[PDB]
Amino acid sequence: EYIKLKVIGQDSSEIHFKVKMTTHLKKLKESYCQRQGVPMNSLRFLFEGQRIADNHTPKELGMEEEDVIEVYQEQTGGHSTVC
Amino acid sequence: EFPEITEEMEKEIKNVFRNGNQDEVLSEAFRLTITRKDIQTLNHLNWLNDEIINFYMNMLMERSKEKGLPSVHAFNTFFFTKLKTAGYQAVKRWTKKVDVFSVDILLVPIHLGVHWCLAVVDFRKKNITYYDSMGGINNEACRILLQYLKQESIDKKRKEFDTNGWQLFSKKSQEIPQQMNGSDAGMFACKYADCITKDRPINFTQQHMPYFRKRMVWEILHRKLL
Repeated sequence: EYIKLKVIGQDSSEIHFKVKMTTHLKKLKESYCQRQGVPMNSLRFLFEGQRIADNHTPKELGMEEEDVIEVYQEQTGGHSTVC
Repeated sequence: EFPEITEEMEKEIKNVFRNGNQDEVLSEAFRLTITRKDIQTLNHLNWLNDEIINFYMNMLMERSKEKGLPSVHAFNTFFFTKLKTAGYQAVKRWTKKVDVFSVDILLVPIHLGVHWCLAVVDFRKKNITYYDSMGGINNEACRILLQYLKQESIDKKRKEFDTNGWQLFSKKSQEIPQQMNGSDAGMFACKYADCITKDRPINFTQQHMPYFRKRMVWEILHRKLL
């Protein structure tokens, strides 16, 4: 209820959520990824840099009306090439 | 030292490398989670993912609290890419509630699409050091981090960062152990950082990597560095 958030993908696309201040963000994450057609484990939800756990709440993180949740994908690596 | 992997350590490691729920949480700390999927990237010569790296970096940070060790703040592995592609403005809020100028060492793990390197800011030595286990030079990363320090000082401390005495360099292929396979870049990054945060010379080679992978599985499971 208490706040509207923007979840912004690293491709610049937005999904708006209305969420309760004391509710765990797990359902938000699972909605986003479900909506995106991708598995959960491929994604990483940051709020101003801080990794958002399944038991994090908007209140805990100090989020305000119109705040932004950024989505990042997994990063893997092993060696560099020629270029 | 190179402490031994014990019998029960082996039993525990082989255990989490097994088949199972890929999303099953196996270790939890720093309000982060490490799943069976994540652990698998330490298996054989699999490519380490961001979860392993960030988690380990956080363990280094925990350790750094002890007497006789330099204090450490480790940025997460998305930081540098975001600073580079968008500017300071996109990352300034990532350090509300952290004062980067009050620790000795900043660890900056760097993801380059298919490869891992490490940048380190050492306020004691006054230099920004880049480390590539494949021997590449990246002075632009160092410059970017200097520019970051300038801006972070204005924004968080309302004064100009003193640039006097700072050196920006990349470790040469022959000054740091190099990798010899197409997979261990993440492992070098982590172990480079392990030594550095203990203030001890880098004392390993590619030869120790399968030992380090197996060991890391354990140290992550028990959230203790050996």
